[PDB]
Amino acid sequence: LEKLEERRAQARLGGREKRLEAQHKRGKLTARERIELLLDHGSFEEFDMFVQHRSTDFGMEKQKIPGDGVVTGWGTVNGRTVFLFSKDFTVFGGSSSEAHAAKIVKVQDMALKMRAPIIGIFDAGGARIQEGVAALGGHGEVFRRNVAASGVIPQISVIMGPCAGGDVYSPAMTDFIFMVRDTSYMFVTGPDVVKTVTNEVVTAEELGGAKVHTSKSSIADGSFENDVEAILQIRRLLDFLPANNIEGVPEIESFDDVNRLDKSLDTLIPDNPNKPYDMGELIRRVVDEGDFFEIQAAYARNIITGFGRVEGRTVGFVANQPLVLAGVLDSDASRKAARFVRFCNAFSIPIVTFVDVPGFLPGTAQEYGGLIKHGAKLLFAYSQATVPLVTIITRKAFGGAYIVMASKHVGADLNYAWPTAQIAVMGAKGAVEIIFRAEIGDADKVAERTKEYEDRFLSPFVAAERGYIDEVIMPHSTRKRIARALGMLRTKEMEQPRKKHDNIPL
Amino acid sequence: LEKLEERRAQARLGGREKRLEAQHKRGKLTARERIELLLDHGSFEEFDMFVQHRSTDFGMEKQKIPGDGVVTGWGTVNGRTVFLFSKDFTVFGGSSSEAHAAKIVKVQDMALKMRAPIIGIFDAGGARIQEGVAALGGHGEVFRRNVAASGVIPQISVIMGPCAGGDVYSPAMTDFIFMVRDTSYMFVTGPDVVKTVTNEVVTAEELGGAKVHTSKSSIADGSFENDVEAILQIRRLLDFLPANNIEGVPEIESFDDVNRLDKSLDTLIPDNPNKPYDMGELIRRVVDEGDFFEIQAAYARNIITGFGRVEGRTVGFVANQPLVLAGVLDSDASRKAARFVRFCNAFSIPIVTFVDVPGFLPGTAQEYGGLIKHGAKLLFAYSQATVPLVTIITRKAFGGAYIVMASKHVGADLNYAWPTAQIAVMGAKGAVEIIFRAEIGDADKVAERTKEYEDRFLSPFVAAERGYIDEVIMPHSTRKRIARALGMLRTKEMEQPRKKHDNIPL
Amino acid sequence: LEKLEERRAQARLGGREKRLEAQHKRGKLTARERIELLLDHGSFEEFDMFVQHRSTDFGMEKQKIPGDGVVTGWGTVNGRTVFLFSKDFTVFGGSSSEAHAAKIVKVQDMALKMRAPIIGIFDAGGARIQEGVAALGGHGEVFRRNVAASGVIPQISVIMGPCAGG
Amino acid sequence: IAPEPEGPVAHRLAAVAAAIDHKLNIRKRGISGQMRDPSLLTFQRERVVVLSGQRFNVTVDPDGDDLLVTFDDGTTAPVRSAWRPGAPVWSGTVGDQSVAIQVRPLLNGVFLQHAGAAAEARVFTRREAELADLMPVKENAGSGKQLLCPMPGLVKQIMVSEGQEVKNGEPLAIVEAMKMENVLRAERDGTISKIAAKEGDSLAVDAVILEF
Amino acid sequence: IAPEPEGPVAHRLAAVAAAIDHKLNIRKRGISGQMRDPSLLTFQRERVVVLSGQRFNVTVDPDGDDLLVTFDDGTTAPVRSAWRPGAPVWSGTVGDQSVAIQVRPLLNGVFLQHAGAAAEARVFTRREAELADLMPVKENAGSGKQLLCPMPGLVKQIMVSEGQEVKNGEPLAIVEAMKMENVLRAERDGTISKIAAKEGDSLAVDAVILEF
Ligand SMILES: CC(C)(COP(=O)(O)OP(=O)(O)OC[C@H]1O[C@@H](n2cnc3c(N)ncnc32)[C@H](O)[C@@H]1OP(=O)(O)O)[C@@H](O)C(=O)NCCC(=O)NCCS
Ligand SMILES: CC(C)(COP(=O)(O)OP(=O)(O)OC[C@H]1O[C@@H](n2cnc3c(N)ncnc32)[C@H](O)[C@@H]1OP(=O)(O)O)[C@@H](O)C(=O)NCCC(=O)NCCS
Ligand SMILES: CC(C)(COP(=O)(O)OP(=O)(O)OC[C@H]1O[C@@H](n2cnc3c(N)ncnc32)[C@H](O)[C@@H]1OP(=O)(O)O)[C@@H](O)C(=O)NCCC(=O)NCCS
Ligand SMILES: *C(=O)CCCC[C@@H]1SC[C@@H]2NC(=O)N[C@@H]21
Ligand SMILES: *C(=O)CCCC[C@@H]1SC[C@@H]2NC(=O)N[C@@H]21
Repeated sequence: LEKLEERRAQARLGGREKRLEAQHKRGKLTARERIELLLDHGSFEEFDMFVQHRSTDFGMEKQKIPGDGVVTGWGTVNGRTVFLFSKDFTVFGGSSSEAHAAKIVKVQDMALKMRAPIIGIFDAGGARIQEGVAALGGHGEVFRRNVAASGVIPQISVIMGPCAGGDVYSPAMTDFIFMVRDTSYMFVTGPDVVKTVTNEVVTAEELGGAKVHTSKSSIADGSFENDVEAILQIRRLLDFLPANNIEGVPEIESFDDVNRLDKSLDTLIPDNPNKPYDMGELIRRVVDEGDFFEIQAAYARNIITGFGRVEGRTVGFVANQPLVLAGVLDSDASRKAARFVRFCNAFSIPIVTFVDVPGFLPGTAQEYGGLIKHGAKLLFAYSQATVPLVTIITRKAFGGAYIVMASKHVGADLNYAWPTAQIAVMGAKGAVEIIFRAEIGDADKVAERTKEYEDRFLSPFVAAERGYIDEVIMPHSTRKRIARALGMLRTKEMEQPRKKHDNIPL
Repeated sequence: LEKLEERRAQARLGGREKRLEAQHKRGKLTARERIELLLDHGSFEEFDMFVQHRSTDFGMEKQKIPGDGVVTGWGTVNGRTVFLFSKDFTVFGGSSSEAHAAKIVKVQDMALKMRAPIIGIFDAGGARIQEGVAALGGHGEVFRRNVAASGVIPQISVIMGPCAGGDVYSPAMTDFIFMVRDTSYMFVTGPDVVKTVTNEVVTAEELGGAKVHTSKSSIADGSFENDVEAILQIRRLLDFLPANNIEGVPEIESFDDVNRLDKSLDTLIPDNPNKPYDMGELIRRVVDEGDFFEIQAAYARNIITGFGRVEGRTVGFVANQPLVLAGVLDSDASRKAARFVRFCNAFSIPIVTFVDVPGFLPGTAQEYGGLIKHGAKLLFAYSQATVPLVTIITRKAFGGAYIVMASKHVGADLNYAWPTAQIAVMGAKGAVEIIFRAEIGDADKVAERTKEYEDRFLSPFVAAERGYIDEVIMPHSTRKRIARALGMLRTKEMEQPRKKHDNIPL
Repeated sequence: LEKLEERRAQARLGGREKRLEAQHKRGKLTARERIELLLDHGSFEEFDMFVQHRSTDFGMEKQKIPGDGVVTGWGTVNGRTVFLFSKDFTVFGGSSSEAHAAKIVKVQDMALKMRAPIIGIFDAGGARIQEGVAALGGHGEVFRRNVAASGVIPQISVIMGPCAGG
Repeated sequence: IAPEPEGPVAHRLAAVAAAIDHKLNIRKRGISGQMRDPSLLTFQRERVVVLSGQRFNVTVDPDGDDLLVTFDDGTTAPVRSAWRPGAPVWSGTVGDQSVAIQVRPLLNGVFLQHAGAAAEARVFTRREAELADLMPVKENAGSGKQLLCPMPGLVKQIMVSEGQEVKNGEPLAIVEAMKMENVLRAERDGTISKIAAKEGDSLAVDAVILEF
Repeated sequence: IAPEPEGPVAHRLAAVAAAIDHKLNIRKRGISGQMRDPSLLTFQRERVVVLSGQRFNVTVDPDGDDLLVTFDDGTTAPVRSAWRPGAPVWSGTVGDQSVAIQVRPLLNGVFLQHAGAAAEARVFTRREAELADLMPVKENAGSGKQLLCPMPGLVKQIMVSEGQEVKNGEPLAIVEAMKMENVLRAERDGTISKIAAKEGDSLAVDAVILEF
């Protein structure tokens, strides 16, 4: 029937040609263009194309656009099943109505039932004001399904436009949030209400723009230049992730060699203890082909999280970054690493940790901000993990920070150390000041005590003698040791005690 | 044998008579006195009384004190088995050594195996500097057992002295932290290092005192005047809590009547919508005998969490407080309520929620602080819970805040509303300004439309017609309806999908 | 660093050259030679090479030998993961101390966690007399691991020397 | 300041506190989940009643439904009442004399008012009383002579005048924020020295409103 | 500024980019867990190569080990190399001429340098190229001609002077915080007007060090 094709073409128009032209003039793709770019060619099957809202308040009965402002369906990304929904900004500003939320709920239920990833593309305005509390009920159903799917299937949210009001809480409960720079923003309350209440004049970009949520608020996991780059990076990320919490990490044929040595790593650690180095260089020289998908790269840059591949299999990486804040652990880095470790453990992704940390960040700002619980979050995530854990200490591991950074005491499977590792309670000077507090009023005796303590304890060998370090390895064999360790540890079987859930501090 | 009794008496002295006298001169009890006060008379059995350290560094071999700075064992509180450890401040400043941590690990393992609560009493210094990385390893073992026991047995930490360095992370992962005012403090980094690094001068009290951790940092769940009051309140809390995640809430004979009506509640809600009221009064008139154990009373006072009894059984309560910040939801209140709800769900404690919330707190400070994820924490906790959930709307429930506050859309079992409830997307003025944005310049028309919207939608009846509210009830029947609902819901059986754990935002 | 390689070479000597020569004169291989012969070429990864005892009784503090009389680790046999430990007869007669038993317990826990076979090579004397009831406690921990792994992973014991007492 | 109980009033208050503590302990000992049978246990009859810095060594003996309280000097004060927890007024007979005591629960005790006298009542065992005697008497630091505004908002009303003496727990000003009023109350005692803000003024946090 | 490719250099760079994209796609199509066998799919031969705002409509045809790249104007250029991802240099023959090309990682593409010319190379399908054409060209903002200190600390060394020309990526000063140095680098191009901070001074967050 030509009438069916005509109705399909009418439904594909969304709001109208003028709305789509405005969307393109903003530099943004349409919802259907985004879906087409995300999925494999010809793989998209659309659900609920002709769904219409049933509201009769405020003259809504005269505006019935098929689809109700969201395009839902499923397809394949690199041949693997994915479910997705893309909000159509041209239809009532992408606002969520009862039928809109019903379509989203259908796609969420299908994704959870089929144990496949679900992708959310957000370019909307929130609950539709004309529909009243029905929109809120639909939002609540979507939230309930987001919580049900958490830790079962990977959930990815892509913010490619406005996201305000109750709309933001659905991406917040997903695993990863990505934003498009200069065209997307997220906030619970809009600039107008902020002005009316707090008398503060702020634009949408200054309130919830990509930079704010990628570098300050810990909300977004990354930002991209435009829609095309963001969607291509989403496709790239999907190739790293397991489809669910059962199938395990995907495998590809690796062009790299697991037995290659990296002689340049033998000179990575500077002789001067005060001289920093780039840990990202070590990570990118360890992973296959130097390919690393970094997570939250712009936020809490004293730590590094991201996905690489070792021998063709996805591996999570956590590493202190000495280039930023001397690589100390603060609240922001602790929360970032904790969430990343929790995700990796929930989906059976092994974690490799590179440790160079002198301790925690001091000050009243950290203590008043809850650094105790925030650091306990990372400690809890590491101690809870049952995936393989391989830890490499490069230069420093002091005290509680050493304990937290996936030490053997919290359940690490293999703990290696470079010859430059320094595993101690604290620095030599402070340890001497505490132990020899009675003779702190000297100049040569204090120096002799400090030198003796440095020679005895500022090394990896006290830990090695206690068995806390499995082996002191040469830096050039790091990748080979990691690959062999992960290959052996693939069969790890461990279980936490039976519980409804843990009580990790929030 | 008289020699055995003499050795026991010598071990009971801890550090020395002078150090015990100095402890008493600070207004603090000794560790053994605190254990005696906590437990039922004659019920304490002590483990590892004669354990001593094996360190030979820095002359430690000449200081071998039995117990190694901690008293461990088990007893009964009101006839119910509890395990406990109390750090002895007179022995090396309470610092944690290898044998010290081994004793703590033994008591933790016993508590987990027996499915009994474990109480930690902290008056210490952290890791013992003279022992090196062995103390860190012991701390790590303690942390691992804290994480393993999370959500299985209730873990209570009582801070009755200094708690510095790596010591603070064990209480941080427990369920509840209580502090003694003017004599206890917690911080990751001490004042001396803070002065050295950040150049600011702070005392121990200013950095980590009881007030800071009860009102600013979200660390402590409460503070008490002295040791005796704190320990008695710990006994009371233990009477409130289940022994493990299997046995359910304890039951006592109630002196109150579940069928009594409270006529005073019919006048609790002021006629003026801008006038607040005390929600704590409603909570204390609903619980048995007006007995309410509030949790985190000094922190995020726009929300209320705590334990009460209905018909002699423990019930958790969450309620917006209109007296503070108009009862809005912000990051602090969201995190507090989320942690409380997670604890209640983990241990099969039903939750009653009183809702009067106009929305979320606006401003750049909230958005930059991550209000999206912090509110998502409470939404996640409510949507995840499988314990009975009873919600009562008193005055206001607007938008996303209405969704989050245990609405039927996120899994609430019974949702009641008072006649003064107002369930809507937003206020009438803003809704009219959005719906009728084209004609905002006509004052009389705007007023007429605002009045019409207020009549139509600022009521509980639109939600009642959609089935979102089970029944609009009289305020004087609130306790009777709650008691009957909980009695019916005791047999609730539901489960989240199979997973290692969720990925709740941190 | 050449110092790390020197420390490894010193740890590989066990008791001393004279003890190893006496071991070879009995027709017996060393513990490391036995491990090398058992595993696929180049597959052995050693745990706790530098572990030493912490005893201070009867002058034991003057005899700190890396490894504490046992070589532990994992490898492959015909490409399949196996865990193993070989007691070094040259180090205190192969006797089991606290750190010795801790290394054995580590390898047993790894074998059980990874669901892989564990091979025990015994050339020893029993519990180290100088390390009191701590040696007995370590033996008990090893026994508990043996019982826990029974019927889950295959456990093979090879007696290549004295095996007495506990 | 309400006077502390003296003589027979103090004895009656101590007897009432002991009876309430006995009733609460008897109910508490019936909790479920105990390791062994609660009946296979003994109750320490000797108690110490601390009554606003005043100690009474008493013995509680249940003579059937009622309770018998015996003091150090040998006097016995039987206690008979039908009071239940949560009831604001304790009504009954203490030593063949009907009495009415206001009961306001507090932490680990009760606040009692009777015959014009008020006192905080706590009941310990002898060991618990001895341990509680080791606790220090902490003094409140008070508050400064400035009334800072705890929240930003618009001042709607001021119920105090210039040079007016106020007591603790008395309203001082009303501040409205986010369409909700907030009644500010005096935390100390002192005449108002100056009023810095009036109606219609928008104030931020930690802003001076009135000075004591 | 490195010149953009033109003529045969541009053609060789486009052919190499197409070959690298083809190799990466062939490896990518072998991922495990696909819904059905990846052999039951088809590769879109038509491709678009964008060399820094320069389009090339090309077709990639697998012919044995080497790859055959055919351009719009009939010309074909076989590509043969043993290059593997992660190798910094692409070595092989394009057409019948040996060539060495630097390959650098890029988001959704590769940065290529050859014969004195450099360009960012992205390979799309025709539909993907059409969609990418809709994306706007965004202009960077820059810095406010001041070197704000990103962290508090003590200034250790300043390697610039007033009235001296600095380019982008040139170090400007070293600031040491918590026993760790931090090398500050210029984010723009210009001359340093004046130097405010001096070696040994302790700065704070958002402190002026020098002006451009
Ligand atoms: C999401 C938001 C930031 C979008 O930014 P914006 O483009 O500058 O705002 P717009 O008015 O142009 O939104 C586009 C359309 O979608 C509509 N819309 C947006 N959000 C909506 C919602 N939650 N419900 C119903 N309609 C909505 C708008 O009415 C508008 O309609 P119009 O083009 O015919 O005039 C903003 O619209 C918003 O916050 N919406 C939530 C509801 C609200 O509070 N609106 C007033 C604040 S401006
Ligand atoms: C916990 C702490 C705040 C206690 O406050 P304090 O009473 O004012 O400090 P004190 O020196 O008096 O501690 C009491 C004793 O316990 C010892 N002690 C405290 N913490 C210790 C530790 N982690 N390891 C070993 N010994 C420790 C102290 O050396 C001291 O010994 P002393 O009485 O013979 O002089 C503080 O001691 C501390 O931070 N300890 C951790 C280690 C440290 O950094 N010390 C230097 C900071 S003051
Ligand atoms: C196991 C055993 C049969 C080995 O046979 P052996 O070679 O003829 O006995 P050795 O004395 O030569 O043992 C070799 C060394 O290991 C030591 N050793 C052996 N078993 C030990 C143990 N359980 N604890 C500590 N040291 C031990 C021996 O002291 C001896 O030391 P040395 O060479 O410096 O003299 C025998 O040593 C034994 O039974 N040891 C257990 C302890 C014991 O009972 N010893 C006395 C019986 S001989
Ligand atoms: C000297 O400058 C101070 C050295 C001790 C403090 C440093 S700051 C970062 C590390 N974290 C911590 O707690 N101490 C270390
Ligand atoms: C008028 O004064 C402003 C009313 C709308 C803002 C108020 S502030 C607290 C509530 N939260 C929110 O987002 N809006 C409400």
